[PDB]
Amino acid sequence: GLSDGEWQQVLNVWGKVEADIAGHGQEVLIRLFTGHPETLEKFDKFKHLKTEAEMKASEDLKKHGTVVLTALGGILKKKGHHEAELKPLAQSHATKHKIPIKYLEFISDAIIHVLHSKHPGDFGADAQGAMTKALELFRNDIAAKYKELGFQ
Ligand code: HEM
Repeated sequence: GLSDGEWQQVLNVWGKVEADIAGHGQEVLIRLFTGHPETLEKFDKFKHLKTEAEMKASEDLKKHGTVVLTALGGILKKKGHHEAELKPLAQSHATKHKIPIKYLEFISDAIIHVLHSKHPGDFGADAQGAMTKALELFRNDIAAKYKELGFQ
């Protein structure tokens, strides 16, 4: 649960992502895959990528980065009222993609990392705190649906 002050910070930070959604999306996925190579194995269409150069040169990775961040952004803009938006994602990720919640933790931290990297000195403590809380909320609501499904 975030205050309106914190949501305002979240959506302000998100304005940065939206000025270049593909670049941000790409770098988030690269940070995930290089930081936690086991995550790469969940994507049959990215598992072929072995090097970060190949990742960087992949237009399809950028495209998926756009899909992922577009979805997260739509969820963030709901300011916590995202049951309708989140439920199909939780279901697809638990039942089809089989993504354990740990990996959602991974990508959460990766987003924080990328924002600092692309906006050094421009991602303040208050903004990081708000964004972190937002991603925790997201994760926690997914986790609840995972439990429902008995998914580990
Ligand atoms: C902020 C977190 C995430 C968001 C917003 C998100 C969103 C999405 C969306 C919208 C899709 C396409 C629709 C669907 O299949 O449901 C998708 C597909 C997929 N996602 Fe996620 N995702 C997230 C995190 C992750 C993570 C951390 C992993 C794995 C480590 C992952 C693995 C996959 C896979 C394997 C697909 C199918 C890709 C394909 O074959 O086209 N997702 N995701």
